[PDB]
Amino acid sequence: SLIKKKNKDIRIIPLGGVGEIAKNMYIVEVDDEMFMLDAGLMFPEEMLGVDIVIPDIQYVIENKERLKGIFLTHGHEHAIGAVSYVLEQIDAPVYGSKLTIALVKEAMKARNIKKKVRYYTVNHDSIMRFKNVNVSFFNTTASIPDSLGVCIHTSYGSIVYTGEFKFDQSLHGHYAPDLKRMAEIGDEGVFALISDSTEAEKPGYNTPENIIEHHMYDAFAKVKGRLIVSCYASNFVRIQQVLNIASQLNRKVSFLGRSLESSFNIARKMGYFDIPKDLLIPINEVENYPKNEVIIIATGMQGEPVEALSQMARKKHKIMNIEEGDSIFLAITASANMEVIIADTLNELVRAGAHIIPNNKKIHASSHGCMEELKMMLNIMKPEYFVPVQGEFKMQIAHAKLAAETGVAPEKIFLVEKGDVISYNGKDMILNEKVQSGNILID
Repeated sequence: SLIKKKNKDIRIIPLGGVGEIAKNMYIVEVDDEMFMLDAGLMFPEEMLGVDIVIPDIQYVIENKERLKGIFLTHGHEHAIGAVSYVLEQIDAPVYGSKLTIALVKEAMKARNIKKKVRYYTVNHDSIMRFKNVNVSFFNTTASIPDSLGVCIHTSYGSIVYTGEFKFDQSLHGHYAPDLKRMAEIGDEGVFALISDSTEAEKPGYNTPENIIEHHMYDAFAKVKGRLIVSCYASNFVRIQQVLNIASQLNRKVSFLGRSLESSFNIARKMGYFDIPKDLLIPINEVENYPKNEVIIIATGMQGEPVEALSQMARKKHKIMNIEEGDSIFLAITASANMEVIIADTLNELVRAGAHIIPNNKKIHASSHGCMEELKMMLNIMKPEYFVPVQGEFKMQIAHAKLAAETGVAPEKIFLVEKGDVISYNGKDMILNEKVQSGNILID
Protein backbone atom coordinates (compact mmCIF):
# COMPACT_ATOMS: atom_id res chain seq x y z
CA SER A 1 0.00 0.00 0.00
CA LEU A 2 2.89 2.39 0.76
CA ILE A 3 4.69 1.88 -2.56
CA LYS A 4 3.05 3.09 -5.78
CA LYS A 5 4.25 1.52 -9.05
CA LYS A 6 6.18 4.08 -11.16
CA ASN A 7 7.56 3.96 -14.67
CA LYS A 8 11.27 3.90 -15.35
CA ASP A 9 12.16 3.47 -19.03
CA ILE A 10 10.44 4.80 -22.14
CA ARG A 11 11.18 4.03 -25.80
CA ILE A 12 9.67 5.70 -28.86
CA ILE A 13 10.42 4.00 -32.20
CA PRO A 14 9.04 5.02 -35.61
CA LEU A 15 8.59 2.04 -37.94
CA GLY A 16 6.86 4.05 -40.73
CA GLY A 17 5.60 7.59 -41.33
CA VAL A 18 8.91 9.44 -41.07
CA GLY A 19 10.72 10.14 -44.31
CA GLU A 20 7.26 9.87 -45.92
CA ILE A 21 3.70 10.94 -45.09
CA ALA A 22 2.24 7.42 -45.29
CA LYS A 23 2.50 3.99 -43.60
CA ASN A 24 2.35 5.54 -40.13
CA MET A 25 3.37 3.20 -37.30
CA TYR A 26 4.95 4.28 -34.01
CA ILE A 27 6.01 1.91 -31.23
CA VAL A 28 5.94 3.18 -27.65
CA GLU A 29 7.33 1.11 -24.81
CA VAL A 30 6.87 1.89 -21.12
CA ASP A 31 8.94 -0.57 -19.16
CA ASP A 32 7.82 -4.09 -20.20
CA GLU A 33 4.66 -2.97 -22.07
CA MET A 34 4.70 -2.12 -25.77
CA PHE A 35 2.02 -0.24 -27.75
CA MET A 36 1.67 0.16 -31.53
CA LEU A 37 0.22 3.56 -32.55
CA ASP A 38 -1.24 3.30 -36.07
CA ALA A 39 -0.45 0.69 -38.69
CA GLY A 40 -0.73 2.29 -42.12
CA LEU A 41 0.12 1.43 -45.69
CA MET A 42 1.77 3.44 -48.44
CA PHE A 43 0.96 3.13 -52.14
CA PRO A 44 3.94 2.32 -54.37
CA GLU A 45 6.48 5.08 -55.10
CA GLU A 46 9.78 3.29 -59.91
CA MET A 47 8.42 0.42 -57.78
CA LEU A 48 7.09 -1.93 -60.48
CA GLY A 49 4.80 -4.88 -59.67
CA VAL A 50 3.89 -3.69 -56.11
CA ASP A 51 0.30 -3.12 -54.92
CA ILE A 52 1.05 -1.67 -51.44
CA VAL A 53 3.96 -1.12 -49.05
CA ILE A 54 3.69 -1.78 -45.31
CA PRO A 55 6.18 -1.37 -42.46
CA ASP A 56 8.61 -4.12 -41.48
CA ILE A 57 7.48 -5.18 -38.00
CA GLN A 58 10.29 -7.66 -37.22
CA TYR A 59 11.22 -5.65 -34.11
CA VAL A 60 7.67 -6.05 -32.78
CA ILE A 61 7.64 -9.77 -33.69
CA GLU A 62 10.90 -10.29 -31.77
CA ASN A 63 9.25 -8.71 -28.70
CA LYS A 64 5.67 -9.72 -29.40
CA GLU A 65 4.92 -11.10 -25.92
CA ARG A 66 5.09 -7.49 -24.67
CA LEU A 67 2.68 -5.98 -27.25
CA LYS A 68 -0.43 -4.97 -25.34
CA GLY A 69 -2.41 -3.28 -28.11
CA ILE A 70 -2.65 -1.64 -31.55
CA PHE A 71 -4.25 1.81 -31.25
CA LEU A 72 -5.71 3.25 -34.41
CA THR A 73 -6.36 7.00 -34.65
CA HIS A 74 -8.52 7.18 -37.77
CA GLY A 75 -9.60 5.13 -40.77
CA HIS A 76 -7.23 6.56 -43.42
CA GLU A 77 -5.22 3.96 -45.41
CA HIS A 78 -2.07 5.71 -44.13
CA ALA A 79 -3.15 4.81 -40.54
CA ILE A 80 -4.92 1.42 -40.85
CA GLY A 81 -3.96 -0.18 -44.19
CA ALA A 82 -1.34 -2.52 -42.69
CA VAL A 83 -3.50 -3.77 -39.78
CA SER A 84 -4.63 -7.01 -41.43
CA TYR A 85 -1.01 -7.85 -42.26
CA VAL A 86 0.09 -7.15 -38.70
CA LEU A 87 -2.65 -9.37 -37.31
CA GLU A 88 -1.46 -12.27 -39.51
CA GLN A 89 1.87 -12.12 -37.57
CA ILE A 90 0.85 -11.15 -34.04
CA ASP A 91 -2.40 -11.56 -32.01
CA ALA A 92 -2.96 -8.27 -30.03
CA PRO A 93 -6.16 -6.30 -29.34
CA VAL A 94 -7.13 -3.54 -31.77
CA TYR A 95 -8.43 -0.34 -30.26
CA GLY A 96 -10.15 2.38 -32.29
CA SER A 97 -13.33 4.39 -32.72
CA LYS A 98 -16.57 2.75 -33.87
CA LEU A 99 -15.91 3.78 -37.50
CA THR A 100 -12.25 2.81 -37.50
CA ILE A 101 -13.09 -0.65 -36.13
CA ALA A 102 -15.83 -1.17 -38.72
CA LEU A 103 -13.34 -0.29 -41.47
CA VAL A 104 -10.68 -2.69 -40.17
CA LYS A 105 -13.28 -5.47 -40.10
CA GLU A 106 -14.17 -4.75 -43.76
CA ALA A 107 -10.45 -5.01 -44.65
CA MET A 108 -10.17 -8.38 -42.90
CA LYS A 109 -13.26 -9.63 -44.73
CA ALA A 110 -11.94 -8.35 -48.10
CA ARG A 111 -8.76 -10.40 -47.63
CA ASN A 112 -10.79 -13.38 -46.31
CA ILE A 113 -8.88 -13.50 -43.01
CA LYS A 114 -10.84 -15.68 -40.61
CA LYS A 115 -8.53 -15.43 -37.54
CA LYS A 116 -10.19 -14.36 -34.28
CA VAL A 117 -9.45 -10.65 -33.68
CA ARG A 118 -10.00 -8.88 -30.40
CA TYR A 119 -11.51 -5.51 -31.40
CA TYR A 120 -12.16 -2.98 -28.70
CA THR A 121 -14.18 0.09 -29.62
CA VAL A 122 -13.12 3.22 -27.71
CA ASN A 123 -14.36 6.77 -27.59
CA HIS A 124 -13.15 9.93 -25.88
CA ASP A 125 -14.50 8.70 -22.50
CA SER A 126 -12.60 5.39 -22.64
CA ILE A 127 -9.66 4.75 -20.33
CA MET A 128 -7.84 1.52 -21.14
CA ARG A 129 -5.91 0.23 -18.13
CA PHE A 130 -2.73 -1.81 -18.49
CA LYS A 131 -0.10 -2.91 -15.96
CA ASN A 132 2.24 0.10 -16.34
CA VAL A 133 0.05 2.82 -17.82
CA ASN A 134 -3.44 3.95 -18.66
CA VAL A 135 -4.39 5.09 -22.15
CA SER A 136 -7.04 7.71 -22.85
CA PHE A 137 -8.30 9.32 -26.05
CA PHE A 138 -9.56 12.68 -27.33
CA ASN A 139 -11.49 13.68 -30.47
CA THR A 140 -9.51 15.23 -33.32
CA THR A 141 -10.55 16.76 -36.65
CA ALA A 142 -9.48 14.57 -39.59
CA SER A 143 -10.70 14.11 -43.19
CA ILE A 144 -12.65 11.07 -41.83
CA PRO A 145 -14.95 11.36 -38.80
CA ASP A 146 -14.50 9.66 -35.44
CA SER A 147 -10.76 10.27 -35.21
CA LEU A 148 -8.97 10.04 -31.90
CA GLY A 149 -5.69 11.20 -30.49
CA VAL A 150 -4.03 8.82 -28.02
CA CYS A 151 -2.71 9.79 -24.59
CA ILE A 152 -0.50 7.29 -22.76
CA HIS A 153 -0.29 8.29 -19.10
CA THR A 154 3.09 7.66 -17.42
CA SER A 155 4.66 8.73 -14.15
CA TYR A 156 6.78 11.20 -16.16
CA GLY A 157 3.73 12.78 -17.78
CA SER A 158 1.71 11.83 -20.83
CA ILE A 159 2.89 10.66 -24.24
CA VAL A 160 0.45 12.21 -26.73
CA TYR A 161 0.09 11.03 -30.31
CA THR A 162 -2.10 13.29 -32.44
CA GLY A 163 -2.63 11.32 -35.64
CA GLU A 164 -3.97 13.57 -38.42
CA PHE A 165 -5.59 16.78 -37.23
CA LYS A 166 -6.45 20.31 -38.19
CA PHE A 167 -8.38 23.08 -36.38
CA ASP A 168 -11.33 24.09 -38.53
CA GLN A 169 -14.32 25.77 -36.90
CA SER A 170 -16.58 24.84 -39.87
CA LEU A 171 -16.31 21.07 -39.10
CA HIS A 172 -18.64 19.87 -36.34
CA GLY A 173 -20.49 16.71 -35.25
CA HIS A 174 -18.23 13.67 -35.56
CA TYR A 175 -15.40 15.94 -36.72
CA ALA A 176 -15.53 18.28 -33.67
CA PRO A 177 -12.20 18.41 -31.73
CA ASP A 178 -12.01 17.95 -27.94
CA LEU A 179 -10.45 21.33 -27.21
CA LYS A 180 -11.23 21.36 -23.48
CA ARG A 181 -9.92 17.81 -23.02
CA MET A 182 -6.76 18.75 -24.90
CA ALA A 183 -6.23 21.75 -22.63
CA GLU A 184 -6.67 19.47 -19.58
CA ILE A 185 -4.05 17.05 -20.98
CA GLY A 186 -1.62 19.92 -21.47
CA ASP A 187 -2.30 21.30 -17.98
CA GLU A 188 -1.77 17.90 -16.33
CA GLY A 189 1.65 17.60 -17.97
CA VAL A 190 2.80 16.25 -21.34
CA PHE A 191 6.13 14.46 -21.29
CA ALA A 192 6.28 13.92 -25.08
CA LEU A 193 4.18 15.10 -28.02
CA ILE A 194 4.27 13.09 -31.23
CA SER A 195 2.52 15.24 -33.86
CA ASP A 196 1.60 15.33 -37.61
CA SER A 197 4.04 17.19 -39.86
CA THR A 198 2.37 16.66 -43.25
CA GLU A 199 1.56 20.38 -43.77
CA ALA A 200 4.21 21.86 -41.43
CA GLU A 201 5.88 23.69 -44.36
CA LYS A 202 2.71 25.69 -45.17
CA PRO A 203 2.21 29.05 -43.39
CA GLY A 204 -1.05 30.08 -41.73
CA TYR A 205 -4.14 27.91 -41.19
CA ASN A 206 -5.41 25.31 -43.61
CA THR A 207 -8.39 26.60 -45.57
CA PRO A 208 -11.71 25.99 -43.69
CA GLU A 209 -13.93 23.38 -45.30
CA ASN A 210 -16.92 25.71 -45.70
CA ILE A 211 -14.78 27.94 -47.90
CA ILE A 212 -13.31 24.95 -49.80
CA GLU A 213 -16.88 23.69 -50.40
CA HIS A 214 -17.99 27.06 -51.77
CA HIS A 215 -14.98 27.12 -54.11
CA MET A 216 -15.72 23.55 -55.24
CA TYR A 217 -19.27 24.65 -56.01
CA ASP A 218 -18.00 27.53 -58.14
CA ALA A 219 -15.64 25.25 -60.05
CA PHE A 220 -18.14 22.43 -60.53
CA ALA A 221 -20.83 24.90 -61.71
CA LYS A 222 -18.57 25.69 -64.72
CA VAL A 223 -18.18 22.02 -65.79
CA LYS A 224 -19.96 21.52 -69.11
CA GLY A 225 -19.70 17.71 -69.35
CA ARG A 226 -19.00 14.84 -66.93
CA LEU A 227 -17.03 15.46 -63.74
CA ILE A 228 -14.67 12.84 -62.32
CA VAL A 229 -13.54 13.31 -58.73
CA SER A 230 -10.43 11.38 -57.69
CA CYS A 231 -9.75 11.10 -53.93
CA TYR A 232 -8.97 8.57 -51.20
CA ALA A 233 -11.95 6.45 -50.14
CA SER A 234 -11.35 7.74 -46.57
CA ASN A 235 -11.85 11.37 -47.62
CA PHE A 236 -15.34 11.67 -46.19
CA VAL A 237 -15.07 15.47 -46.05
CA ARG A 238 -14.59 15.70 -49.82
CA ILE A 239 -17.17 12.99 -50.53
CA GLN A 240 -19.79 14.88 -48.49
CA GLN A 241 -18.95 18.13 -50.25
CA VAL A 242 -19.37 16.43 -53.62
CA LEU A 243 -22.74 15.00 -52.59
CA ASN A 244 -23.95 18.42 -51.41
CA ILE A 245 -22.83 20.15 -54.58
CA ALA A 246 -24.22 17.44 -56.87
CA SER A 247 -27.68 17.92 -55.35
CA GLN A 248 -27.41 21.72 -55.92
CA LEU A 249 -26.33 21.25 -59.56
CA ASN A 250 -28.89 18.54 -60.39
CA ARG A 251 -26.15 15.95 -60.95
CA LYS A 252 -26.27 12.31 -59.94
CA VAL A 253 -23.32 10.73 -58.10
CA SER A 254 -21.83 7.31 -58.79
CA PHE A 255 -18.89 5.52 -57.17
CA LEU A 256 -16.11 3.75 -59.07
CA GLY A 257 -13.79 1.46 -56.97
CA ARG A 258 -14.12 -1.27 -54.28
CA SER A 259 -12.78 0.60 -51.21
CA LEU A 260 -15.06 3.58 -51.87
CA GLU A 261 -18.14 1.40 -52.33
CA SER A 262 -17.40 -0.50 -49.14
CA SER A 263 -16.33 2.39 -46.96
CA PHE A 264 -19.32 4.46 -48.03
CA ASN A 265 -21.83 1.65 -47.51
CA ILE A 266 -20.43 0.99 -44.03
CA ALA A 267 -20.42 4.61 -43.05
CA ARG A 268 -23.88 5.36 -44.54
CA LYS A 269 -25.39 2.48 -42.53
CA MET A 270 -23.74 3.91 -39.43
CA GLY A 271 -25.30 7.30 -40.20
CA TYR A 272 -22.14 9.34 -41.08
CA PHE A 273 -23.38 10.94 -44.32
CA ASP A 274 -26.19 13.35 -45.23
CA ILE A 275 -27.52 11.95 -48.52
CA PRO A 276 -30.45 13.37 -50.58
CA LYS A 277 -32.68 10.60 -51.92
CA ASP A 278 -32.27 9.51 -55.58
CA LEU A 279 -28.85 11.14 -55.66
CA LEU A 280 -26.77 7.99 -56.02
CA ILE A 281 -26.85 5.82 -59.13
CA PRO A 282 -25.05 2.58 -59.96
CA ILE A 283 -22.02 2.94 -62.19
CA ASN A 284 -23.70 0.92 -64.99
CA GLU A 285 -26.43 3.60 -65.24
CA VAL A 286 -24.08 6.61 -65.72
CA GLU A 287 -24.12 6.19 -69.55
CA ASN A 288 -27.92 6.66 -69.44
CA TYR A 289 -27.70 10.27 -68.24
CA PRO A 290 -26.62 13.42 -70.15
CA LYS A 291 -22.92 14.08 -69.48
CA ASN A 292 -23.65 17.25 -67.52
CA GLU A 293 -25.86 15.28 -65.07
CA VAL A 294 -23.14 13.01 -63.63
CA ILE A 295 -20.31 13.08 -61.14
CA ILE A 296 -18.19 9.96 -60.77
CA ILE A 297 -16.16 9.57 -57.57
CA ALA A 298 -13.30 7.23 -58.47
CA THR A 299 -10.64 5.53 -56.44
CA GLY A 300 -8.46 2.48 -57.03
CA MET A 301 -9.99 -0.92 -56.39
CA GLN A 302 -7.46 -0.65 -53.52
CA GLY A 303 -8.12 2.98 -52.48
CA GLU A 304 -5.26 4.59 -54.50
CA PRO A 305 -6.99 7.16 -56.71
CA VAL A 306 -4.21 8.37 -58.95
CA GLU A 307 -3.53 4.95 -60.48
CA ALA A 308 -7.20 4.52 -61.31
CA LEU A 309 -7.32 8.00 -62.80
CA SER A 310 -4.25 7.09 -64.93
CA GLN A 311 -6.00 3.95 -66.14
CA MET A 312 -9.08 6.00 -67.09
CA ALA A 313 -6.95 8.62 -68.85
CA ARG A 314 -5.21 5.94 -70.92
CA LYS A 315 -8.51 4.14 -71.68
CA LYS A 316 -7.31 1.07 -69.79
CA HIS A 317 -9.84 1.00 -66.98
CA LYS A 318 -12.03 -2.11 -66.91
CA ILE A 319 -15.27 -0.27 -66.09
CA MET A 320 -15.18 3.38 -67.23
CA ASN A 321 -12.69 5.54 -69.12
CA ILE A 322 -12.13 9.28 -69.67
CA GLU A 323 -13.63 10.86 -72.77
CA GLU A 324 -12.67 14.15 -74.44
CA GLY A 325 -14.38 17.02 -72.62
CA ASP A 326 -14.50 15.33 -69.19
CA SER A 327 -13.45 17.51 -66.25
CA ILE A 328 -11.27 16.20 -63.39
CA PHE A 329 -11.02 17.17 -59.76
CA LEU A 330 -8.07 15.47 -58.05
CA ALA A 331 -8.10 15.79 -54.25
CA ILE A 332 -4.91 14.35 -52.76
CA THR A 333 -2.14 15.37 -50.39
CA ALA A 334 1.19 15.91 -52.21
CA SER A 335 4.22 13.73 -51.32
CA ALA A 336 7.60 12.83 -52.77
CA ASN A 337 6.20 9.32 -53.17
CA MET A 338 3.28 10.46 -55.36
CA GLU A 339 4.75 13.35 -57.39
CA VAL A 340 5.91 11.49 -60.53
CA ILE A 341 2.69 9.50 -60.96
CA ILE A 342 0.66 12.67 -60.35
CA ALA A 343 2.62 14.61 -62.99
CA ASP A 344 2.41 11.80 -65.53
CA THR A 345 -1.31 11.32 -64.92
CA LEU A 346 -2.02 15.01 -65.38
CA ASN A 347 -0.18 14.82 -68.73
CA GLU A 348 -2.16 11.77 -69.74
CA LEU A 349 -5.45 13.55 -68.89
CA VAL A 350 -4.52 16.58 -71.00
CA ARG A 351 -3.60 14.25 -73.89
CA ALA A 352 -7.06 12.60 -73.54
CA GLY A 353 -8.71 16.02 -73.93
CA ALA A 354 -9.86 16.31 -70.30
CA HIS A 355 -10.02 19.57 -68.37
CA ILE A 356 -8.26 19.68 -65.00
CA ILE A 357 -9.78 21.78 -62.21
CA PRO A 358 -6.68 23.56 -60.78
CA ASN A 359 -4.79 22.78 -57.58
CA ASN A 360 -4.42 26.41 -56.41
CA LYS A 361 -5.31 28.92 -53.68
CA LYS A 362 -9.05 28.36 -54.28
CA ILE A 363 -9.00 24.60 -54.01
CA HIS A 364 -6.24 22.39 -52.66
CA ALA A 365 -5.68 19.60 -50.12
CA SER A 366 -6.92 21.11 -46.84
CA SER A 367 -6.57 18.36 -44.27
CA HIS A 368 -3.59 18.34 -41.83
CA GLY A 369 -2.72 21.41 -39.80
CA CYS A 370 -0.60 24.16 -41.32
CA MET A 371 1.96 26.06 -39.28
CA GLU A 372 -0.46 27.97 -37.09
CA GLU A 373 -2.55 24.87 -36.32
CA LEU A 374 0.58 22.90 -35.41
CA LYS A 375 1.63 25.78 -33.11
CA MET A 376 -1.83 25.74 -31.55
CA MET A 377 -1.44 22.03 -30.71
CA LEU A 378 2.06 22.73 -29.30
CA ASN A 379 0.74 25.64 -27.19
CA ILE A 380 -2.17 23.60 -25.81
CA MET A 381 -0.04 20.54 -25.03
CA LYS A 382 3.06 22.34 -23.70
CA PRO A 383 5.24 19.21 -24.11
CA GLU A 384 8.58 18.74 -22.45
CA TYR A 385 9.91 16.67 -25.42
CA PHE A 386 8.77 16.82 -29.02
CA VAL A 387 8.92 14.24 -31.81
CA PRO A 388 7.56 15.46 -35.18
CA VAL A 389 6.34 12.55 -37.28
CA GLN A 390 4.00 11.84 -40.20
CA GLY A 391 6.13 13.57 -42.76
CA GLU A 392 9.18 13.67 -44.95
CA PHE A 393 12.37 14.82 -43.25
CA LYS A 394 11.98 18.39 -44.51
CA MET A 395 8.43 18.43 -43.03
CA GLN A 396 9.77 17.09 -39.71
CA ILE A 397 12.37 19.90 -39.70
CA ALA A 398 9.73 22.53 -40.41
CA HIS A 399 7.64 21.16 -37.54
CA ALA A 400 10.64 21.12 -35.19
CA LYS A 401 11.19 24.83 -35.98
CA LEU A 402 7.56 25.53 -34.97
CA ALA A 403 8.09 23.67 -31.68
CA ALA A 404 11.15 25.78 -30.89
CA GLU A 405 9.13 28.92 -31.71
CA THR A 406 6.51 27.91 -29.12
CA GLY A 407 9.18 27.41 -26.47
CA VAL A 408 10.09 23.67 -26.52
CA ALA A 409 13.74 23.41 -25.52
CA PRO A 410 15.72 22.76 -28.82
CA GLU A 411 17.72 19.97 -27.16
CA LYS A 412 14.40 18.27 -26.33
CA ILE A 413 13.27 18.11 -29.96
CA PHE A 414 14.17 14.81 -31.71
CA LEU A 415 14.34 14.39 -35.48
CA VAL A 416 13.98 10.64 -36.14
CA GLU A 417 14.34 8.23 -39.04
CA LYS A 418 12.68 4.84 -39.35
CA GLY A 419 14.13 2.38 -36.84
CA ASP A 420 15.60 5.04 -34.55
CA VAL A 421 15.08 4.47 -30.83
CA ILE A 422 14.43 7.48 -28.65
CA SER A 423 14.83 6.39 -25.04
CA TYR A 424 14.38 7.93 -21.63
CA ASN A 425 15.54 6.62 -18.24
CA GLY A 426 14.24 9.36 -15.91
CA LYS A 427 17.46 11.38 -16.36
CA ASP A 428 18.27 11.84 -20.08
CA MET A 429 16.43 11.39 -23.38
CA ILE A 430 18.81 9.84 -25.90
CA LEU A 431 18.87 8.54 -29.50
CA ASN A 432 21.58 5.87 -29.26
CA GLU A 433 20.08 2.69 -30.77
CA LYS A 434 18.46 1.49 -33.99
CA VAL A 435 16.16 -1.45 -34.58
CA GLN A 436 15.26 -3.20 -37.84
CA SER A 437 12.94 -1.16 -40.06
CA GLY A 438 12.07 -0.94 -43.71
CA ASN A 439 9.50 -1.59 -46.42
CA ILE A 440 7.59 -4.82 -47.03
CA LEU A 441 6.37 -4.87 -50.65
CA ILE A 442 2.97 -6.59 -51.09
CA ASP A 443 1.95 -7.94 -54.53
